[PDB]
Amino acid sequence: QLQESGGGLVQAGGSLRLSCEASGRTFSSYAMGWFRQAPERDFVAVISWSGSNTYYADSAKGRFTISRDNAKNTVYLQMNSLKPEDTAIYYCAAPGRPHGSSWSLNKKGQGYDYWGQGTQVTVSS
Amino acid sequence: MISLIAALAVDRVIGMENAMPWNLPADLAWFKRNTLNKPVIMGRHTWESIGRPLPGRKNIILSSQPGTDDRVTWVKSVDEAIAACGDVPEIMVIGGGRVYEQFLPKAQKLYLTHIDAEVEGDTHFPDYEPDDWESVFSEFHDADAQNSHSYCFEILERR
Ligand SMILES: NC(=O)c1ccc[n+]([C@@H]2O[C@H](COP(=O)([O-])OP(=O)(O)OC[C@H]3O[C@@H](n4cnc5c(N)ncnc54)[C@H](OP(=O)(O)O)[C@@H]3O)[C@@H](O)[C@H]2O)c1
Ligand SMILES: Nc1nc(=O)c2nc(CNc3ccc(C(=O)N[C@@H](CCC(=O)O)C(=O)O)cc3)cnc2[nH]1
Repeated sequence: QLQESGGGLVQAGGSLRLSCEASGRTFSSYAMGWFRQAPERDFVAVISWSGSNTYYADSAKGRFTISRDNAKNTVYLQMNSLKPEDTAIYYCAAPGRPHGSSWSLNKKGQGYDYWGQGTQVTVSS
Repeated sequence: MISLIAALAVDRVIGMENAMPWNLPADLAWFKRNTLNKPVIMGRHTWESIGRPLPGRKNIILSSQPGTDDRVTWVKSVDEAIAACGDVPEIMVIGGGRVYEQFLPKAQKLYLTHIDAEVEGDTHFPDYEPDDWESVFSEFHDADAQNSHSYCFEILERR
């Protein structure tokens, strides 16, 4: 269902865009979120089904950008001022409920029923 | 055929103490095209909310109490509401929340408008299991000068 792409090793202060392809449902009907796990799953960012709404964790506010491309069934997480504290595995997650049904949930990092296998992001000093 | 029509915002919200804070002429136009000539069924609160009969449609109000408006048909129960509707191809159920919660398991079609508007409200569309419903129609629209928010028209048929 969900494939995270992008993600590798980057120097401190560096950028790196994450990518997540989602197959199996009508993409435009569902929000998409991003999580990250360090050797506990912290919620990072979610974009609503229409794209018009976005919510960013405190750790992410200002630095990151979540966006979606319906024609390619992909959401992206742009990351810009990276630091060794951002180093972790990153997962795309999707709500099982379509449209805005689980939105306040999703902003609280809950209400997600689908996960990807994740992509590694390592930031060196 | 018993259909539900509704505008849903974020978290299934369909109402608060006052009017929703949005402006969706296209939505209301859609509402009209899909209700016209068909009989409409609504709870008392929704009646009070509209404050005037929906023209060109048999109007039916649910209430345990006796009627307070003679321009419209008042009924004391759900089976009766359905009886008041007669022999018509399709019955339209128009809310609010309590009334949707009752008619949903008796319904074959949902007309849903999805608005990505973060709004807090004490009233919600029922939770519908995506496994029981097939989405047969879908049309999305951007906000613009006449419409405050993004909206998606959708028609669901019970599998
Ligand atoms: N966004 C949308 O698509 C949409 C659509 C419709 C409504 N709304 C909103 O929904 C809100 C109200 O929701 P609501 O759930 O409180 O309205 P529901 O429409 O309150 O109506 C309930 C009333 O109808 C009567 N009733 C319902 N079922 C009955 C039954 N089986 N037998 C006898 N009477 C019955 C009762 O009246 P009595 O107390 O007289 O017994 C009951 O209090 C409003 O703000 C309105 O704007 C939104
Ligand atoms: N998709 C949808 N949007 C709604 O706003 C909606 N509202 C209700 C309940 N409240 C209302 C309130 C006003 C009117 C209304 O004014 N209808 C006019 C439209 C006028 C116009 O075209 O501007 C009508 O004659 O249908 C309808 C329902 C029930 N189902 C809905 N369904």
